[PDB]
Amino acid sequence: SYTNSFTRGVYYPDKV
Amino acid sequence: ICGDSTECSNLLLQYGSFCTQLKRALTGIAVEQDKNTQEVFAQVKQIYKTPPIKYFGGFNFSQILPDPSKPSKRSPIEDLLFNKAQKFNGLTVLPPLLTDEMIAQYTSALLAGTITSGWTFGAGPALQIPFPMQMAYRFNGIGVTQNVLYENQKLIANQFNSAIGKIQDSLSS
Amino acid sequence: FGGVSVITPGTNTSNQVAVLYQGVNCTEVSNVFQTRAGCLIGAEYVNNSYECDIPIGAGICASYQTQTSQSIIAYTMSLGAENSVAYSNNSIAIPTNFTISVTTEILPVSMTKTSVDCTMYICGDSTECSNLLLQYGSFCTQLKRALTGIAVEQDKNTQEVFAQVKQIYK
Amino acid sequence: AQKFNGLTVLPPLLTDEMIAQYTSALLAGTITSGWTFGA
Amino acid sequence: NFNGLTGTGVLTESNKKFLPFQQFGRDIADTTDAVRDPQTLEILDITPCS
Amino acid sequence: TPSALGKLQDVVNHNAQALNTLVKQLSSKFGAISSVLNDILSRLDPPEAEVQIDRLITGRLQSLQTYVTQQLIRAAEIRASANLAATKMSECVLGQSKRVDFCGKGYHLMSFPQSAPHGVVFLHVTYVPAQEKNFTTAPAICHDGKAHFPREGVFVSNGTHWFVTQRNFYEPQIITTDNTFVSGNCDVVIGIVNNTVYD
Amino acid sequence: VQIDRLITGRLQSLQTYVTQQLIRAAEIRASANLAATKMSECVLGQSKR
Repeated sequence: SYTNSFTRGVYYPDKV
Repeated sequence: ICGDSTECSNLLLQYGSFCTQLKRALTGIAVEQDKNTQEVFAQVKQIYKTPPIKYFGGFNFSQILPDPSKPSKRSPIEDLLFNKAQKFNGLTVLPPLLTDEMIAQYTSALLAGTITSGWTFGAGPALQIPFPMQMAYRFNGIGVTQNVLYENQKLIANQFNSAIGKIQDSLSS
Repeated sequence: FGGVSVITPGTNTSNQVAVLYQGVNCTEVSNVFQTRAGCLIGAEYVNNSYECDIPIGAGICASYQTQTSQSIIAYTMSLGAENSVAYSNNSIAIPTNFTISVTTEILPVSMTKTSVDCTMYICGDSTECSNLLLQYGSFCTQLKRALTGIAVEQDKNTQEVFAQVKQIYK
Repeated sequence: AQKFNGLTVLPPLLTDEMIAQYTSALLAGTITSGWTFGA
Repeated sequence: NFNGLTGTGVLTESNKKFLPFQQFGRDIADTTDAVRDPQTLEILDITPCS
Repeated sequence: TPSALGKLQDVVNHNAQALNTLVKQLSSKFGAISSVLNDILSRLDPPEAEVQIDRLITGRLQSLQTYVTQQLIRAAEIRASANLAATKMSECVLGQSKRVDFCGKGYHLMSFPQSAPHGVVFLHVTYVPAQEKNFTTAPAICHDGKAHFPREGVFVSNGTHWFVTQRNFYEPQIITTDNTFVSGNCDVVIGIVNNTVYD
Repeated sequence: VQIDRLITGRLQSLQTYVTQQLIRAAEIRASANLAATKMSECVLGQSKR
């Protein structure tokens, strides 16, 4: 099956 | 700067934000030229039209008024001025916002306002006034009384027509 | 090739946008309309004429108006409402009333006077970087003189714009 | 002080108070005198 | 020499609250303006030398 | 309308963008291993560090020169605008200018300067006529054996009678000898009407 | 190493062109302001200058 990811999967960048 | 050169862009990105500054400067220049073209000609809101009867007291404005016979709808003197998409590599030419037809219409509206109103159209509502009476009041602005015009209107119209005719000859020669 | 230009009527208004491929005849790849400046994809050409809201190019102008539905339309900008002043040999228009109108005009005067340090911007501490910087010429003196002149010019502008009179009238 | 590299921002000579006083003096002259105070 | 990023300037105390995983931090101009204490996790404020 | 202060915010945004770019262009290397001079001086040997620092110092000098040139151009533009504003103030506030469109659109009456951040605002008081009416006019009137021209006004007609009114306001007044002057007879002016003057 | 010199020379030439265009645009802006003032003072009225 498949699904839509509206707005997710954004991790934090380097520790700044 | 770079050709296809998939590795040249990675090196160009290392020199800083030079391309961004250059693009911003070019966009600012384009917007400045557009604003200049807007503020020079587009100074009035109402688009005035010339009356069908071209009898303005005896002064022949046929050389400065737009000619409806030709499809460009321009003045015969302006036709002498105008008769006097390249994408090779990178640098392109952007077309102006106002075309030649719109500038010609602006000039024709300004000329119609100067003929019919003279000076009241530029400071409010367009107030109609005969041209022999407009020149009579324009003469009062330099010291000469208005009776001189009412006495020598024929000579003044002849001199004005002669000067208008000689302007085109001087521009052609 | 060309330059892609995205026409946005404002994120607060809506999210529908239109792209403009400057220098394309709509042949190298939604409403599609060929303009004199490029291929406008994302808007339809309306035969009406309104004021130029978003300048597209070569007379074309776009705006976010109801097509019937709120969408981006395309049209030729109108130079203003036409007038029918009937010139006559014995007719004149004399105003009977008047309306005092106060208008505003915004004009800049000066900028922020900035002054950079040559040995601090070019080099850090770096006791040996200054020895090499002194060998590249005397550009630091020219730049400092230019900045001082700019500051004095801004001060003179602020003085000549406002400080024109001497007596302070209350 | 947000420079971090030496780009010092010199403050203007005439402060906002002095510009406000100049504008108030010009307005008072335009109200009381109009045009004779400038010539 | 906090956490390897050697620099110079005046060390002060700010009211900033770092995340439990972010150690250092930059500003709009991408310059180190505040770091955590190595052995104390205190929110220090590094300012440019006068 | 928050967009009324266009140029006042535009100059500040341009200055801020120029400063931010001049500061950000220090972290970009111009042909070295990195951008920090300390890393070049510590990692590599001096005979290579003094060679690799040349690209960095040349890039920094070029960036500073570009910034100074842009600041000079912007300062010239600001000087032009400041001279324009000073002339505007000296001609509209300190007097009554007759230049069209200079002290606002319309007949200039007054102007009130106000302080603004890095700028000046002028409140031009303009005189705008309204409620115009179409009247029958004539260049001059013909008396029994002479002609009369309007001294300060215009010969208008409401349809039956003739009156002299101002050029910017309608005030019907009888045609007397105190507002006219005789010059010639009724043989050279085209459009002269036959009306009687009041002595 | 050679592409660095090439891109440096090309960027310098492009920056020189942009600076010349900025100077010419400032001159054109001055001329356009003068022309607009002249139009507004001679066509929209009878200037005594």
